[PDB]
Amino acid sequence: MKSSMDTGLITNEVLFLMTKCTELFVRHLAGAAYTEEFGQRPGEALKYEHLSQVVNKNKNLEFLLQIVPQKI
Amino acid sequence: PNAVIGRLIKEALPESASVSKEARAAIARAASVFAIFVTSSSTALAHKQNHKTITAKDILQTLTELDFESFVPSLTQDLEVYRKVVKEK
Repeated sequence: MKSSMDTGLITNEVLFLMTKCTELFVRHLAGAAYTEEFGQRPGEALKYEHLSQVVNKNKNLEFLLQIVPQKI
Repeated sequence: PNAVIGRLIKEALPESASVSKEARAAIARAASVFAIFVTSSSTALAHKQNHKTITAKDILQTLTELDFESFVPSLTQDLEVYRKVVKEK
């Protein structure tokens, strides 16, 4: 069974998609945190509070609750 | 992860905005959990259809399933272009 451990391998096509969407997520997260706090106001400083704020206020960001606590 | 994510965050926010050393740290950590979570999930979905490996469609389905469906459009075109360059050299 040591030739069947090499089962469920990750393909190149998958490494690709995984990397592409993690970048999309980073941009989504950064941008959502900012819009949600300053709307369309420019030149602002995104602090930690904003990120925990978007994690609090967003259901799809629910899984980040333990990794992005209320207080740093 | 520390370098390429800073460029991702600068690229997403207004060219005049800023992110504290603290916020960027969280974002990076989040990007990590995101990825583990999506793989974890895509892996799950792949077994619910009981097939051996994770397809690009399983990941595409897990994303729409995790409420990140706004992602799927771009990712499919990305996937289209990828499949093309591969079928050449």
